[PDB]
Amino acid sequence: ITLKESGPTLVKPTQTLTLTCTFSGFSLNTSRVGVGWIRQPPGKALEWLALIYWNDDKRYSPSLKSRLTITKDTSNQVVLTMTNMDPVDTATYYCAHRYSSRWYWYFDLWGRGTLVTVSSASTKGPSVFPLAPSSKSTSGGTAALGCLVKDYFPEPVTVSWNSGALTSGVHTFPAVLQSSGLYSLSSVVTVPSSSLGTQTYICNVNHKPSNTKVDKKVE
Amino acid sequence: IVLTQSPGTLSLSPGERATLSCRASQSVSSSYLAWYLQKPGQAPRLLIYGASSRATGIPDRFSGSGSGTDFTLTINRLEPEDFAVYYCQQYGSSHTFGQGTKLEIKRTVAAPSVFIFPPSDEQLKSGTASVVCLLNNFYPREAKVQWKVDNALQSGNSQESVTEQDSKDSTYSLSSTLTLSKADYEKHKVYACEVTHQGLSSPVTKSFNRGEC
Amino acid sequence: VCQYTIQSLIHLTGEDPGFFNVEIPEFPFYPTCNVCTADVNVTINFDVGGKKHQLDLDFGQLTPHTKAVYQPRGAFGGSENATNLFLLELLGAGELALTMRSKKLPINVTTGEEQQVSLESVDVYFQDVFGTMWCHHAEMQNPVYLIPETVPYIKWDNCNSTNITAVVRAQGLDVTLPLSLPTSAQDSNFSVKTQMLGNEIDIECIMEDGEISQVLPGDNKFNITCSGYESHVPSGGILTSTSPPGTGYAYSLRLTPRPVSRFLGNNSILYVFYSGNGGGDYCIQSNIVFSDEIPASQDMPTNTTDITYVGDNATYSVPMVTSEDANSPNVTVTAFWAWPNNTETDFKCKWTLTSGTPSGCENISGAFASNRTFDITVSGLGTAPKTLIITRTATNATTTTHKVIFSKAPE
Ligand SMILES: *[C@@H]1O[C@H](CO)[C@@H](O[C@@H]2O[C@H](CO)[C@@H](O)[C@H](O)[C@H]2NC(C)=O)[C@H](O)[C@H]1NC(C)=O
Ligand SMILES: *[C@@H]1O[C@H](CO)[C@@H](O)[C@H](O)[C@H]1NC(C)=O
Repeated sequence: ITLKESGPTLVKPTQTLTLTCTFSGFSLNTSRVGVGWIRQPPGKALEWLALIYWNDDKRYSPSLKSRLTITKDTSNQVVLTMTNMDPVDTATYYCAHRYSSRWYWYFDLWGRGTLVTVSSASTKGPSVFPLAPSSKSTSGGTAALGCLVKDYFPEPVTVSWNSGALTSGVHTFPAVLQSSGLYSLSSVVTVPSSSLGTQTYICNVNHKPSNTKVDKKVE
Repeated sequence: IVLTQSPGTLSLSPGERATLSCRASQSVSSSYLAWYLQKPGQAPRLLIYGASSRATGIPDRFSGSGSGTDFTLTINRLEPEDFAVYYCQQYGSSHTFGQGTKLEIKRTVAAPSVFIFPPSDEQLKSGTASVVCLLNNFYPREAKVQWKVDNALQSGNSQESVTEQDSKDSTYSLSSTLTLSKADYEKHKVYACEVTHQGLSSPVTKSFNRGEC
Repeated sequence: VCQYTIQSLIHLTGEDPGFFNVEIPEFPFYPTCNVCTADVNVTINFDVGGKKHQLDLDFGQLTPHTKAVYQPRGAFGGSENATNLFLLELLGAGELALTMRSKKLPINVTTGEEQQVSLESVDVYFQDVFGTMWCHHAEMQNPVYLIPETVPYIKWDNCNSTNITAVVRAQGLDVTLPLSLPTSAQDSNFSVKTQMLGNEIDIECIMEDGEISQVLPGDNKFNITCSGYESHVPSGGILTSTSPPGTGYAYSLRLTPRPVSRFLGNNSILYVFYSGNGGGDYCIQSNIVFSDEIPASQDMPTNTTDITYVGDNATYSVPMVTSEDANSPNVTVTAFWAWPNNTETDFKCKWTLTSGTPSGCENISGAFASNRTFDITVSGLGTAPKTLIITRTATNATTTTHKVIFSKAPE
């Protein structure tokens, strides 16, 4: 069983938000199953949003019933809707699965979730730059190298090293907001000092909301 | 319609036992509560029902308890795999979650592996320069970085970021970023990163000279 | 409206076996009063897809001394033969219970709304013998959606059939069965499970506290849970070790689950799955039979007392209730002589805070005092002992009833 989220990861203030959950491994036209959405504003607690059942009844968070609707589209799709947005709504949004029909109940399965940014801003993409494994970066018979990613508004940024071949020793730092209003970060990894340029080290940076995707080498 | 958990970011040595309380204002029908686990970079995993019933694949190594105004969770034989964020969720009424508890390995103290990366040539073509100082792997979160230029101490502009503790290795990592204009970058030669840490006898400082390769 | 109201919280556990079941202990049932003609409405609130809808039920007169289970006299908003979807059964010690079938639709709703019917709360209105309107409110802290379906009967025909018939009485089953095991004189990770089947109903029960890996010689008690609406009195089970062919080693087992109702039918069957070193692997079944016994304890538990003084000027300092609200928003006290004769006359002895002694009911009198204890005064006592029945209640109190024998003076 699996679930996937889908929707616009940036919405303007007071605009409307629309998120779609696509799933496989169960049918909702058949009985006993229920689907719902939960969100977590980064750092803050989880907040339940909405829930829908096989019998098509829908129950929402009491304080947010004023702004929410959740619907059913295909044999394997559920659509959430949210209105009158405020930037405090900025949060990671999940859709989950339940196997019971006991009204209020736990959640059995979870989608990996998708982030929603809420702020009036342009969908600026990143500008990648390397961080050289220079002589000064030598220590303990090893060296480190990394790629700077800077000046992108919409938060979702993904990074991989050597086209996904390299996993161990990699660190992908959380992004920070610069005074310019654009986020920036850097991802790094370590290598044996013998491996200086024996293999071309590549950081593959993908920024889907801007469609910008960059591959970068460094000395 | 409310939940309240134990302190945040509990740090324990592996092999010990966990103790998480999930107190509540109104007594749920005690048969109805669940515990959850999430690790940043992933999505929440299900753990328990009714504070005792264990989900699929979970071993005996976990045990909750309690009823009504108090529910409790424990983890036995703590493993580095386990150290992540934990929540408690109530059903039997309107869905509500606790505000969360976090877990940290109390790794045997290790020192920060200091590095420093100068601003790269392509970055300079923009008219700005970002100098990056790195603390690669270490346990103690209480690390401080001070940025000195020609032995002159900067302020404010230096930004800092911290990776979440590695589950396998218990290794932290930090990034300290100093951003200034290309013009301000040319005004000085010696760029240094001063590190103060519990795992360091006295503060370290690693530096480079502008242009020297 | 209601003169005394009691809140309660309904506790589902597991899947719905096919009926809702509610226990109401607080209502009064006087001792020695065989003319106790109580009258009852029942109201249920259903939330169907977010639309608040109701279902009132009438149960009319009660004759606790003569009849136990009552079908509704009528209903409002029900489906075909709706009254035949409910039952109210007495249980003894002033307790009663309510049952509703949940695999069939109680009320009428348009096509599409059937799947969405759910229960929010229930009210039980209870006119007393003395006319006082008692009330009960039960809230489904977590509602449940009803699922109409004509579920089949399932027979585990390959199961060993012992002949000790399971007698269901007062909704509380209690049966003890023998066991023949392949030794296992000590722990063999024993686990047990039980299932009861008949007339669309399926009650499945499980062990609490894990499974048996800690046997002791002699008796072995263990807790159990049944898929349903667990009673405030717990279910349970106890194993006994052995006695003083083919290495058969004897054991005996006792059980008592009591969210069990007559909707199973007189034909239903019980199934018991147990196991040694193997959800249960070794099976035993037994036919279910429902007793037509009238509960012989409906008389409310009595603080039995004996009193004696001179002449006919006898008194009794009647204490407060158990767990009284001391400020006592509203209070009621009523009494009558044992084994009364006439409903209209013998049941006029009531008092409250504001209302002094009203018409009717001679031979008795009393009032409250700065002591706050009710010093009662009686007269006209005969030449031989007589017994008096007394009941007291205050808001958010638990009802208290006293049995007072006014024994005449000795020689
Ligand atoms: C149970 O409900 C019924 C119906 O609502 C009530 O019976 C009515 O009582 C009045 C007197 O108060 C009679 O005049 C009516 O004729 C009765 N209705 C019918 C249809 O006959 C009854 O009082 C209720 N009992 C309680 C204890 O609430
Ligand atoms: C139970 O009774 C049946 C007949 O009704 C009989 O065949 C069977 O042997 C009996 N079993 C036991 C264990 O007494």
